[PDB]
Amino acid sequence: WKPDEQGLQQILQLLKESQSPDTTIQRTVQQKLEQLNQYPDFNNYLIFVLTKLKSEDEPTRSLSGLILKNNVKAHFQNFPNGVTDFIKSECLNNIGDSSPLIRATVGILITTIASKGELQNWPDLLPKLCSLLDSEDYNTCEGAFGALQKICEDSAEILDSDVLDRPLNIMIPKFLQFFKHSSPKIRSHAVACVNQFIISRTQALMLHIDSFIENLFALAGDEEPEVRKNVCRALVMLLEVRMDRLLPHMHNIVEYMLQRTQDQDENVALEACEFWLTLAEQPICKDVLVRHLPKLIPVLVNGMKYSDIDIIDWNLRKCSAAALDVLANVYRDELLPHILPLLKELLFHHEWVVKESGILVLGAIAEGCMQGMIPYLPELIPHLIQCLSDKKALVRSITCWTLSRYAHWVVSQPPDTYLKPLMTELLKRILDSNKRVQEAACSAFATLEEEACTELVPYLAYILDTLVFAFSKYQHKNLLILYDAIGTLADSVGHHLNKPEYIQMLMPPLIQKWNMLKDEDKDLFPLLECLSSVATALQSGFLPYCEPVYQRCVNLVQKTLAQAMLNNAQPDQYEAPDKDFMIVALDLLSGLAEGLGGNIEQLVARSNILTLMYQCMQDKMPEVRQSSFALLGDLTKACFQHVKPCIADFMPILGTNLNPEFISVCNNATWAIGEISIQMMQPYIPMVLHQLVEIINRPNTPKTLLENTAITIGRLGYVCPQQFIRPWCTSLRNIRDNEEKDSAFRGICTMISVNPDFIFFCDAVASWINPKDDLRDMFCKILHGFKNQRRFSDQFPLPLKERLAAFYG
Amino acid sequence: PGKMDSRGEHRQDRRERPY
Repeated sequence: WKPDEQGLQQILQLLKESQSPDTTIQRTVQQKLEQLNQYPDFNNYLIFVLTKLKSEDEPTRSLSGLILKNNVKAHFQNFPNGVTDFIKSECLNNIGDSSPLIRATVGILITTIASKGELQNWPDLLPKLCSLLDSEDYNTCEGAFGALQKICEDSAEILDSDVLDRPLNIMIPKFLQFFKHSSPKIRSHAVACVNQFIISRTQALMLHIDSFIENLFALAGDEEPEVRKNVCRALVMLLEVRMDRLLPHMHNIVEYMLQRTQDQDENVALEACEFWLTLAEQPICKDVLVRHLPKLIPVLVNGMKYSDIDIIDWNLRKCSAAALDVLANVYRDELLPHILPLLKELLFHHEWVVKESGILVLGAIAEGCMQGMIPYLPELIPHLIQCLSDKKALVRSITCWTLSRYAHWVVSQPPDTYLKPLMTELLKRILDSNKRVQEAACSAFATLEEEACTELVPYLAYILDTLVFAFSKYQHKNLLILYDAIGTLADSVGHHLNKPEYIQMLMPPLIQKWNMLKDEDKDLFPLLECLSSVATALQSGFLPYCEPVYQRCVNLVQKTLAQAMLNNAQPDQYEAPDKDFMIVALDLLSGLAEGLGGNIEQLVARSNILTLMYQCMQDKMPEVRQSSFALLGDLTKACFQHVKPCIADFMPILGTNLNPEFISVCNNATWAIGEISIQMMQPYIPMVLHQLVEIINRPNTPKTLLENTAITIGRLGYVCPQQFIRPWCTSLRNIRDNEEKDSAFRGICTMISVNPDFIFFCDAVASWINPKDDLRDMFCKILHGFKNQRRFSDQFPLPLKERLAAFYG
Repeated sequence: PGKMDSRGEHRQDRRERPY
């Protein structure tokens, strides 16, 4: 409305000065704009220069537009409506400016406005844009489509929200009118728009699906890459949610996608390749592939080679390899006749790129085809071992990974034939001069450590020699993997790590990196998780190290809780904290408490850990509760004297976290209640027992959750209970003989004495591999008691019948 | 019998993978 000459000359002057090649003039223009941007009339001038000053050249008009855009995304709340509306009007009025740079700038402006200040503060953006599609001038329709496309991209919840009153029941049938359109750009926009609303199963589209699918087929023949790409990705998404609709055309579709997977445009080929990934998740995959699988496997295998440019994330190679992995899991051994001739031509090829693809294939199919591959492994594994010292780094690294994919088989064979040389050469490769090899080797060794477990004990010194040595060699990316390897080693070899030499060489560099990291460095996550395992493993010895670690961890929990409260108080000024610092800190405290046990009392005596835990147990985030209940169980065992005052408060929460939807929260709560039981509690039993019985009869997690529930129910055995013995026995008969099993069986003996039942499982379960004498006498006293109280015992399998004469017949 | 922790899963997530 009111641009005056002095103002215009001054702002144009500032834009010219901002375009100076001189670096100092730029920095002071920066502070000058810094000040000016907070005055709305300045924004009025900026938009005026963008849209009205035809006189000025394009980079000036565009720079004005972009500065304005930055202001509209750090200061838009404080914009009054008169200026906002002047910008809005001028944008929609200039959306099709004949300069591409101006057009693009206006576009960023529109989309950034819609973004920062939500789509309803602009009630009429979409309607005008939509009507602007029908306009004559090409640039106008192109610009409007571009804007809509961006809006649909990031503002996708336009249908599920319904804030602007069904903002898609108009647009979608309008996009589908433009599939037919003469210009490739507009077709592309139309499809890219619609595509945003497929996986959501958006009503407006779903009730137009036939028109959609038909127009897509009509488009299949299009040679403009962006259209092919978008059709391809349309079909891929459609395949996930409306399978029914495309069954009748699947043969022709598979033919099309298989053609496009071989497309010369990398992007088309990649979008096509997604088809195999998502098709492999549908149960009709085999039936649909019967006519095409023989061609499909070699195309994927061939696409798994590194690209020419890659020889220097998601790409054709990775997609193809993932597709092969899933197909291997679908077809299992039926795939091997398709894949073995390719492997024979690839694994020994003289061109390293081809060999590399072969090793990749060999790894990819491992999970699905493991059984079928066993016959060939006595030849392939030694060969892979040789490849570990291939002179091409990318061969070494992929070999590392594939071997790790066959670690189980390697471990199950005699150690000297495969395991020993593999571990030796993996260790060598950990100290490779190539960083990709280094991390591949460390990761693969971690996987092997995990599978081998105790089988590593004899090589412990050489392993530690290498892992420690890696500290001085490794950069940042790779220290993370190194910590994971140390952690898994400690978990694998347990207490065997507790030797003075090992502690002295391992701990100092761990503390060294501990001292470098600040409480805000995410690189704490692997180190602390490593320390937790080391602490649990080093049981006796860590003592000289616990103090700073305990304090720092507790402190991290404290400051996390603080930041969370502060953010809950003022979200617009204080960042929500990353709760992983808290989860990891709890997890290390759990490990410390398990390792040191009772010897952590002195540290807990000086601590508010229980008061922090009280808030952790009530956290919204499941992993925080799971960690806090774990720490609760460990401290219950280690130093109950500090916990007892809190039990009356803690128990109703444990009672409210016996929800099997969260397996590990429910589990850790249950375990906690078992440990606390042993230290105690009649009034708390009713709030927990019914749920535990529900959990033990539930047809899910027939493993660790049920055993702990059983143990806990067993522990709650020292009460007047009133079945559940069927799954209890079923669950507990399969666990190793330890203290927990003892406690639970004492409970079942006391409980049977009070309400004797007519479903012997107990007897089958009673077959203890060497129970302590008092527990045995309890058993044979109850058994003998029943015998004093057959055709039924005829049904005992021989091992049972025989065992129950050695101890109690 | 005992607590469930996520350490191992977190390490597998961080582990090097070709795809």
